[PDB]
Amino acid sequence: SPCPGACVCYNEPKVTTSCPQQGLQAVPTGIPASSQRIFLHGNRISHVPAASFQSCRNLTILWLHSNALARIDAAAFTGLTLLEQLDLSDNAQLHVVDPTTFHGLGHLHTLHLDRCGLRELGPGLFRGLAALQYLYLQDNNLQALPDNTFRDLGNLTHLFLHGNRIPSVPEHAFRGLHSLDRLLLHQNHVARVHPHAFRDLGRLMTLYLFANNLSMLPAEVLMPLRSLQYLRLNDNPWVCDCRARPLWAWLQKFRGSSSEVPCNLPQRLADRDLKRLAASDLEGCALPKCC
Ligand SMILES: *[C@@H]1O[C@H](CO)[C@@H](O)[C@H](O)[C@H]1NC(C)=O
Ligand SMILES: *[C@@H]1O[C@H](CO)[C@@H](O)[C@H](O)[C@H]1NC(C)=O
Ligand SMILES: *[C@@H]1O[C@H](CO)[C@@H](O)[C@H](O)[C@H]1NC(C)=O
Ligand SMILES: [Cl-]
Ligand SMILES: [Cl-]
Repeated sequence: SPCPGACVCYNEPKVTTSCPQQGLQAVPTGIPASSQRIFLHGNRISHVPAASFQSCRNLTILWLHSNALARIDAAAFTGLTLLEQLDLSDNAQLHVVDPTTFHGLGHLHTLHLDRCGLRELGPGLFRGLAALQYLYLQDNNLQALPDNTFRDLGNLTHLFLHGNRIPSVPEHAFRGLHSLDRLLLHQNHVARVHPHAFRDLGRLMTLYLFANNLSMLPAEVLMPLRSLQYLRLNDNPWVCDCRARPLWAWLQKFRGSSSEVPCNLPQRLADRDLKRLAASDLEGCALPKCC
């Protein structure tokens, strides 16, 4: 009932404890348990100990973005069964989130983890988040996209993975993402995508793969994308020879909107758009399956 010194407390529209840009070193004590929204963004909170908000059982929105988060306890968010929105973004030194941290958050809808310097996504990190719809993981330091990382995210519609260093996409990286509408994998180091990586992405409408390291792409990887409407493949070292014929054939039938597919090789077809090429331009080689 009394508001912490660095905070503003009001009841409408939701019970809110707001303490942004107050130079707070840690989570302020005495936050009203009736709080539905807590805003602690813009401080210098470095650690989030266990049960830091356990008394706030009605908490649905928690902002911790733009702090100095270096360590989050695995039980930091226990008791927050009604939490819908969690923001931990803009904490470039966070590096690693404990795989148990998000467990039990069955009402979570949006999870902001953009710019957190995340080195990896540990096993079971997004386990049981069946209500999650928006997952922000851009501008981190990811080096892998392990199988079944998002297996339980059946309600996920937006997945942001751009601005990382993911080298490849394995077969079961995106298994279970039946509701996925937009998938942003641009500005990574993707050198190869498994032929069946997008098997469950039949409702996907937007796929960004530009600014990667793709020289070739099996046409079978695009086949499950029945609902695709937007595709970006530019800024990739595409090799426009015989190996590009399957991808070429698919692009000729694609009724959606695709970007340029710039040929890096051969020298003759440099920066020509692959989809705008004739079939005759795609003969001969320039190790692949057709040479
Ligand atoms: C949560 O909200 C309900 C309904 O308004 C209320 O009865 C309960 O006391 C609240 N919990 C806390 C910890 O304030
Ligand atoms: C997924 O969303 C739909 C509607 O948006 C909802 O009816 C359903 O309960 C959600 N699934 C889960 C597991 O929360
Ligand atoms: C693309 O990936 C290959 C390995 O598959 C690697 O040798 C090459 O350096 C990468 N290119 C860039 C620009 O990183
Ligand atoms: Cl400080
Ligand atoms: Cl399945």
